[PDB]
Amino acid sequence: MLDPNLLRTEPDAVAEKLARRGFKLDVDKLRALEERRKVLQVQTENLQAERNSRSKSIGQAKARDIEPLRLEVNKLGEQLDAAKSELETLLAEIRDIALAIPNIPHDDVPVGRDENDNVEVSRWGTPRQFDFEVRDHVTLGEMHGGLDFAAAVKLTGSRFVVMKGQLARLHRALAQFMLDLHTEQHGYSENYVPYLVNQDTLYGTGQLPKFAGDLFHTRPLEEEADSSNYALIPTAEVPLTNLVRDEIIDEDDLPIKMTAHTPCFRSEAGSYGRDTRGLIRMHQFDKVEMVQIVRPEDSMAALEEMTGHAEKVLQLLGLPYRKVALCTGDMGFSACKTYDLEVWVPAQNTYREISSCSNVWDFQARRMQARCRSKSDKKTRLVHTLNGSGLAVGRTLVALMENYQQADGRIEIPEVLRPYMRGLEYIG
Amino acid sequence: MLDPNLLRTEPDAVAEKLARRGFKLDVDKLRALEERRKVLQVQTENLQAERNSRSKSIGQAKARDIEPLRLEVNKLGEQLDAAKSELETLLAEIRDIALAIPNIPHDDVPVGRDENDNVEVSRWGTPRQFDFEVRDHVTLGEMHGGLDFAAAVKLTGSRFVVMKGQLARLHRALAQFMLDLHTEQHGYSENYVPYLVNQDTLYGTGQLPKFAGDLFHTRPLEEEADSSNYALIPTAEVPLTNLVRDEIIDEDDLPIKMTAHTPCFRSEAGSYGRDTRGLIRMHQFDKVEMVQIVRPEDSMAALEEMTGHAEKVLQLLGLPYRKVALCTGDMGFSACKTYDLEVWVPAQNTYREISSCSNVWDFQARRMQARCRSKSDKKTRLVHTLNGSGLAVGRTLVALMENYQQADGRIEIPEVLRPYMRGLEYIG
Ligand SMILES: N[C@@H](CO)C(=O)NS(=O)(=O)OC[C@H]1O[C@@H](n2ccc(=O)[nH]c2=O)[C@H](O)[C@@H]1O
Ligand SMILES: N[C@@H](CO)C(=O)NS(=O)(=O)OC[C@H]1O[C@@H](n2ccc(=O)[nH]c2=O)[C@H](O)[C@@H]1O
Ligand SMILES: [Ca+2]
Ligand SMILES: [Ca+2]
Ligand SMILES: [Ca+2]
Ligand SMILES: [Ca+2]
Ligand SMILES: [Ca+2]
Ligand SMILES: [Ca+2]
Repeated sequence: MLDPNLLRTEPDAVAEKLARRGFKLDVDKLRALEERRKVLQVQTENLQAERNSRSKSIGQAKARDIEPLRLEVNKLGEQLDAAKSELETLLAEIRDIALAIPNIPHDDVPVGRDENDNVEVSRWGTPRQFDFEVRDHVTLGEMHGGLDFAAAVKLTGSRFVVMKGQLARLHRALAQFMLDLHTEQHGYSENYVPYLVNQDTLYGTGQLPKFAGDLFHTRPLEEEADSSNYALIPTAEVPLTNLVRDEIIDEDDLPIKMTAHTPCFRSEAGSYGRDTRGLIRMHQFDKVEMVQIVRPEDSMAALEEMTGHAEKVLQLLGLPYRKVALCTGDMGFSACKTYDLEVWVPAQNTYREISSCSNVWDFQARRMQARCRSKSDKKTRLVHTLNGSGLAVGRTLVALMENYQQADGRIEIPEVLRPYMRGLEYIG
Repeated sequence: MLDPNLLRTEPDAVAEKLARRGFKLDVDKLRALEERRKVLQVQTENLQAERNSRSKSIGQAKARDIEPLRLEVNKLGEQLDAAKSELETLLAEIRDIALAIPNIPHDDVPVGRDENDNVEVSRWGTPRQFDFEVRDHVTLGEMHGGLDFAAAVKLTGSRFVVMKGQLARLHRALAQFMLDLHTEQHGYSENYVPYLVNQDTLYGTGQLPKFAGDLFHTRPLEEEADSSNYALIPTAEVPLTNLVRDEIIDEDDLPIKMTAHTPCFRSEAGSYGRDTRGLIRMHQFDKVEMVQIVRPEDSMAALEEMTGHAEKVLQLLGLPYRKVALCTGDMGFSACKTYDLEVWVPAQNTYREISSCSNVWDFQARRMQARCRSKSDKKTRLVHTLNGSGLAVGRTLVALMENYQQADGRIEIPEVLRPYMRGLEYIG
């Protein structure tokens, strides 16, 4: 959610910044709705005052006929309820516009139309030269009998996988290593979170109202018919960021650094034809998430810190990658600034996204009413939120299998993972 | 699913065994439906033969007027379709009865009406005598700030939890230890499975048709409108057992021993008032599952082996427990024989179920069409399936926290878990 006072004092300036994302702000409709709102608001508050006054006239006349007065109060009560209902409809209409507005891109963000306009910031490692024909992770998984897409189609449907044996163990070892790295070395606190969340949570991090169709929704439970309209989490960012919803945090307690390993459930729109085979785009994928809750003046430094934390995973695993600054046209809804880490994928002869690290500024904090305060301060302010993959576990497995494959199809276990695999050097 | 030939040759004998579970088999309705079925089946097959014959008469007369013949064939085609539809309705009616029938209890199972009739088989360990007032895991979790039910109500709703910090780490350490024990010592193969499954899978393990209301169901996806009616898994038993659906396994490849660590999603009926506070009964809980696919003559020995595997977790963790043989009236739908392991819960002054180990016999194998064959054999036979918790992770955490609590509220880390906690002796 953008600052509503900033959508009042500077609507054309806000529209200019948003146009860089390729978003057209309906400034004229917002202005016409706001003008009709001020009219209904005065009319409504005048009715609230006179109803309040007429009811007080009854209560005091009861001590000293209360029938002509009780009739008037009920007529006014009906008029106020109608005016309040008419007002609420207009407020819901303003909300539909306001809550579909993406975040204002920060001045640090390069201007661009799409991903082909993204700026490379750095590159680490050298992609391996092979002495044989590179096999993809799908072929390698079939050779080991460890990645089974057919068994998952039978169990569920498309865009699911069954991992069996040592390759399943390796996937677990990756998540164990990532969580240990962030909690032991990077100052993050571990969390076990719910994988089903409510509407409030989804509005809080921006999945609602605009991206309902990208989620798996659950039907309400018989015993909880009016309080169980849930959706599966598309990322641990959703439950983790919402832990500070409706909180006033003492500034001394900031930064709040949280991590979680969860499955992620998505039904991303128009992906039909893009990455048809393999683990890159799945309905269910594991991800180790890093979330930061910080003071407004520390969010830019926190973005560099958190990106470095994701980079460390790739570096320790010896996976070559490139760090990319996303342009205005390729950023996610909530982000004001994003870096994507793209890992070398040998069978694809390119770098593929494995992490997205964002500074959300106060956009989610505004929706969640998440604020901070120094103990002295007469006023509170909205916190800044940040999130980043450290990393997407299935995509790490893709990268690991392909970069560490041997001529016979054996998978060399990266050195840092060997303590997580009982010192095993190779799978196969 | 029970053997349909056994529901024909011995319906009163099957009814007698089922009455011990407190299930009344409608033998009279099953007989009346079966008699009407034989009538419609003869009528239908006679129509299939004559339609087939009349169509062949056209094709051969076309070489040597095909209009009076094509008219007759279309009239017969309409009659056959009607008869086939009438027959299918009766088959669906027989299925509704047949698929709601629980498994026949094995003769080893003691006769009883409910859980108060269950027989204790063994007891291991001595419940700890405390020098202070025992705190429950909910109080201990609040003291450590590690178990937060309020944050989960805010994120989702009731019967969810947020675990924070060292207690979240401990929960992860429990699952890591259980998986390592079963894959390293007990001969199980690790699996990463889907947490969303289809109708076929749910019918395969017996959740459908009778227990639909105990599941979280997802609404179909826009891009997969006719093939995405899924439900969240209530146990890894559902995807794991279904991996052998429509398979003929070479008997030399048996036993197939699989393990998986997954969240489990349930909305169990009439639980309102039972275990209102804490981790014992949750909508989302982690569980390390053991599944065995075996030859029909080895399932009874496999049940003892698998129960011993679950017992080993409790023994290594130094958690006192009791092993209980469930009576006919307390067994789950699919089971023919079950042992429950009940762990000592100090704040409750009793043993609480932490594992349920069952021999399913051929009940799921029949629904899944999962069979085995010796390479010589002219005939295949249905495999036997077994499943057992090793263990329910949240309930292990309840037991661990309560049995290992110190006077100040610190949690002593069990010796076997310390390598999983970087040698940490105590939390706090
Ligand atoms: N909370 C933030 C940061 O993690 C977030 O979710 N951003 S993201 O870019 O949508 O997703 C975070 C990461 O998840 C992976 N991913 C995505 C889709 C898919 O089908 N499979 C994947 O493995 C991608 O590598 C991506 O960089
Ligand atoms: N597949 C088989 C064997 O694991 C099965 O699911 N059996 S069971 O008894 O339904 O569930 C297996 C185990 O799951 C735990 N449980 C159950 C309900 C709940 O709300 N929370 C829990 O922790 C119980 O301790 C139980 O022994
Ligand atoms: Ca501090
Ligand atoms: Ca992106
Ligand atoms: Ca974001
Ligand atoms: Ca063998
Ligand atoms: Ca039971
Ligand atoms: Ca069972």
